[PDB]
Amino acid sequence: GPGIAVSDDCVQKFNELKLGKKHRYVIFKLNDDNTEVVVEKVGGPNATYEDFLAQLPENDCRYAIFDYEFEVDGGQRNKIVFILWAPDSAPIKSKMMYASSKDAIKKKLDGIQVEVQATDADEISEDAVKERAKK
Ligand code: NI
Ligand code: NI
Repeated sequence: GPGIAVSDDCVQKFNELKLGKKHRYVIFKLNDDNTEVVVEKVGGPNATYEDFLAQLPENDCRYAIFDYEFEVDGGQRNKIVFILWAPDSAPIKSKMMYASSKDAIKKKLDGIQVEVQATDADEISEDAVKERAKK
């Protein structure tokens, strides 16, 4: 089938994060008709990882970009982390729709450095993402 559309807002907000460090994170979702990827929520420049986690639905999928900052250790390194949040409680149709569209949204974001697929509270936890991003 045709590739899903990706709103220009997705790229616009991603570049604000990647370039301006204006937003700590961006959460994207498939619109109601599953015809376009759109921005749902953005975090402030200083939002925390726990702030981000509190935005994730327990029973639906999301895409997200998190500008992950590691602990200071000879300077402060960061990693642009792309996350597919696919909780097991999500309906199978949702899980399959977000799987099908993942490439499309990734292809539109210039500068992803790390990719995480998380399905439960442990795989989305900061410790798990940190280790995957350190890596
Ligand atoms: Ni196709
Ligand atoms: Ni903004």
